[PDB]
Formats: sequence, C-alpha cells, structure tokens
Amino acid sequence: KLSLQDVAELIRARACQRVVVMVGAGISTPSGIPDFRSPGSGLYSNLQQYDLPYPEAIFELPFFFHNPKPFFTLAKELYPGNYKPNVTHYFLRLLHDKGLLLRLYTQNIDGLERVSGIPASKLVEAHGTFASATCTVCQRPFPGEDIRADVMADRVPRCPVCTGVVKPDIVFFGEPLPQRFLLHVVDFPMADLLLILGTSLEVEPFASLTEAVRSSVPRLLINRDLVGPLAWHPRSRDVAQLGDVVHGVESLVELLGWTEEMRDLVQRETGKL
Amino acid sequence: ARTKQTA
Ligand SMILES: [Zn+2]
Repeated sequence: KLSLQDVAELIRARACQRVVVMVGAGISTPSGIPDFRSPGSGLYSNLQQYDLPYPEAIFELPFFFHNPKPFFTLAKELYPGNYKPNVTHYFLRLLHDKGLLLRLYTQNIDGLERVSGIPASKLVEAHGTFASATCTVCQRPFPGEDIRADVMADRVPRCPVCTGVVKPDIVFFGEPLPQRFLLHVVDFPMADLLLILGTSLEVEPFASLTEAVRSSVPRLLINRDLVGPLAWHPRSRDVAQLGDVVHGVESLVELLGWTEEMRDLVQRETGKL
Repeated sequence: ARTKQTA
C-alpha cells in the first residue's frame, strides 16, 4: 500500500514528528569496516591465526576467557579514528538536526553514531561501547582510554587492583543490555515512524523492538533483504526499500528535499575529522 | 529475551 514516496510526504507534511531508528552492521560496511564473518579482509587474517571456531565466538564469554586475543584484535581495529561515518550516519545526524529524531537504537560498536555528531542523549548503544570497560573479576569500572595503550600494543589489559582481565563494555551473547536500553519502553509507543537500516534482525531482544510500535505506525526498512519480524509478521503500513542501504538512503533524502543540505554536512564533517 | 541471544 505505502511507498517510499508516501513515507517522505508524511515527513514533509509534518504528519510524522517522532522518528525512532534501528540500525545494524549494514550501515557501517561502506565506511570500510570489514564485516568480519566473511574471509576477505586483513582483519580476518589476523583472526585466522587464533583459536576461533567460528566468527561469533569473538562475542561469547567462554571463548573470551579461554582466549581474549581475538576480541582485542577487533577492539584494536575499531580504535577511534581508524574509521569515519558515512552518508547513512550523516543522514541520521541531519534527521536529528532537523528535529525529527526521537531516538537512534544501534547494534554497532564502532562508535560512528557519536562521531557523526548525534548527541549521546539521542542514542541507545544497545550492544555496548568501547567508551568504558569493566574488570571481569572485581567489577571495577574504567574509562576506555585507560586500556588504550595495552590494546594498541597487543597486550590483554589487566586490572591494576586484582590483575583480572579488563573487558570493554561490549554486550556479549548471554549478557544483559545496557541500562539505557530501557528507554524502549517509552520510545517505541511514542514513535510515529520506525526506520530500520542495515540489519538482519537476527539478535534478540533488539530484533523484537520492531513489533513495539503501534499498529498505525509505518515501518520503513532500508536493507538488502526483508528480514526478522518484518518478514514473518508483516503489517499493512510496512515499506520495504530493498537494495544497497546507501542507495535507499540517497533516494529517501532526495524525496525529502534534503540532498544539497546532506552533501554540505558530509563535506564539512568529514573535513573536521 | 532479557540477555543478548541469537533469534
Ligand atoms: Zn579487578
């Protein structure tokens, strides 16, 4: 029933004022972040020297305590400054600058949403962040800067009080999501538009947030394929823009009338970095 | 789910 142009006109007519966004690894592959599950990149080769039975073991606690070096190889690669936000991130930044963003929920741990200038209060880094770390033994918290030197020197960071391994506050499988994730209880009932960008929706409880908006709220998916509860429980006002994520974003930006403003923003922000 | 889990 609804088209991408229909959704754009809802925004242009100010019929939608409170957009909630969900994003995943697909929005950051254009920045050059190798989606490590695939054997192409050089980060993959740095992990192939290790004990890794499969890619997701890098985010599992039993493997981590057996051998933390693969995870900290990834941590070293995602160090701030190695990668920059791309057009999809700045589309979300411009969405915030134009007063439309209720909240951005992200599964990514590359920190690029904050780098693009989205304020922390508008962001829920649902699978954690490298901005802080916790001793796995004594539970002391540390700023992420405190483990930087070790990580960049390929040393596993240890606690200065108890010598336990100090683990960045990335959410591993089996761990609770951060306290800010609780904002979903009020954000999703309050949204009048849901945007889902670049995620396969294969991890819970993040994926089921798609079902938490009201029945009248359009759900616009910009993604390679139809995934998650949007495939198994489709609703009448769902819109699927299937294809390259950046091309779907570029199409929406043009329909909204934002193209020149978005390019000006990207030019100035990339130069600041 | 209340913890991060594969769907
Ligand atoms: Zn400790």
